[PDB]
Amino acid sequence: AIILPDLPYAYDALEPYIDAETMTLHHDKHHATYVANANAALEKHPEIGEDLEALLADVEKIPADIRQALINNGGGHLNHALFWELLSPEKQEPTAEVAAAINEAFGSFEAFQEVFTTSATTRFGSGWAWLVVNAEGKLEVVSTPNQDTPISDGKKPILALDVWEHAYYLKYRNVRPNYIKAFFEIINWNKVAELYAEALEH
Amino acid sequence: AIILPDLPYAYDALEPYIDAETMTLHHDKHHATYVANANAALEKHPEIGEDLEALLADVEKIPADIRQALINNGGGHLNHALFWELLSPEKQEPTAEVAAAINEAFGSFEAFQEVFTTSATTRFGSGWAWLVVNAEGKLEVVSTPNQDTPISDGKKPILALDVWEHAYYLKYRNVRPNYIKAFFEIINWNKVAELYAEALE
Ligand SMILES: [Fe+3]
Ligand SMILES: [Fe+3]
Repeated sequence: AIILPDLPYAYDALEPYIDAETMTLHHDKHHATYVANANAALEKHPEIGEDLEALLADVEKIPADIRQALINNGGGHLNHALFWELLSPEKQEPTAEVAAAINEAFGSFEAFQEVFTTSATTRFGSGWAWLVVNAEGKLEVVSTPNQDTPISDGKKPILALDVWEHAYYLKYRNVRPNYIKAFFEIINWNKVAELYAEALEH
Repeated sequence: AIILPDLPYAYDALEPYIDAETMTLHHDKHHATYVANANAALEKHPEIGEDLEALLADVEKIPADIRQALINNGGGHLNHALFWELLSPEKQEPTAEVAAAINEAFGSFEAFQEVFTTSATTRFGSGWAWLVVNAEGKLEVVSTPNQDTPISDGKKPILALDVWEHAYYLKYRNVRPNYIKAFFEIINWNKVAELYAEALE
């Protein structure tokens, strides 16, 4: 069964940039729901196993009677599990490997930050902004709706920002640009590096 | 230009069911932004006029360059303008013909409320739950994503509930069902009636 992972840090470890109340609800209610619902789907189809990264890579291969349920809830699990690991109680900067990759794709960190900020800001309705490795090993910024993940498009996420209103409304209310700015103070660049390196390996 | 309508009641008129801070943000920030973005789009195309209901009923006739922006922001304005009118600061009950139509269509009001509540809770992500009069003059519950409106599908709304998290999160947090229950205390049934009568015309 899919298990709800604990946060890597205290509920208040990302203050003042994300409030503890939001960390609490976000993890203990939202993410827990996704996990429950993902487990309900998977239990109908024990034959498919519980490797959600692999299952979500080709959604058409998921059995039709649980396909949207698994996309939405298995995707909600994957995305939030990743999100928590990508947040750091301590300030960081991109490691050399990642900074070089960013410059290769976007020219400069400032350009990347503009592009990713824009992606996060213009996502209409619920969704996520991502930095991903494509099948050629090169970086892209993309956003997705609801709990859709770029894994389903053959991409490997290295950075993820939740832009559902639940992720920011208690502190930031309508002002999602302030939330997006705040995120850049709490990125776990070392975790981005790990995911980047893993994406190149095979 | 599209004008932001004032609320029909004070910001705190729906308390304790909807908090004032939400009403204020929702109207003054969210709906205002939809209006501003809708005007920015229409200003590129003055020759199309500003009849958003007509424009959104057949979106394939809004120019392509502003089509999505007008769906999202034109639709955000129409949906929110309707929603403020559908809320009542004192307790109302269904009018007779609307009650009867609901019992014919749904069995009982309690079943209708269940159906509507299911639609509202299962709308995944952002969107709206609706009671509409379809092309046959028949009642249907449906949900839509984002700011999509059933008028784009030839359906006439008589009840609408915003289930974007901005509409409920400050008070209800994750518990969208408690917000939906609260809505049922604050429906303007008189408005529902007007809308229903117009749909059947
Ligand atoms: Fe979330
Ligand atoms: Fe709204």
